[PDB]
Amino acid sequence: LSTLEAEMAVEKKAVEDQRDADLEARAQKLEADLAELEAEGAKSDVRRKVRDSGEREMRQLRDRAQRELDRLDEIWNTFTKLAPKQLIVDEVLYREL
Repeated sequence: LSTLEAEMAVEKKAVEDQRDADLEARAQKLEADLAELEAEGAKSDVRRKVRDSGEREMRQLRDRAQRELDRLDEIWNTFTKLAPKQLIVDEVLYREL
């Protein structure tokens, strides 16, 4: 259980490090783009719709990262509490187990 939890935590961290690194890159991109939006006189609405579209693409990035964190926690929980007669219906979870 020790080495397994250790390897699981490191993996779950590698996923978090990625999410953070990726989300800062997309934000810096939006800053560089909103800079060009004010460089050339742009309608206040046009400037904000680019932010809305940018804010929404960020939520997608964090959500997709959250889904993998939950799937990983589902694997570890299922395995530690694992007991005979338990029923597994995922089959993609089962394959990973």
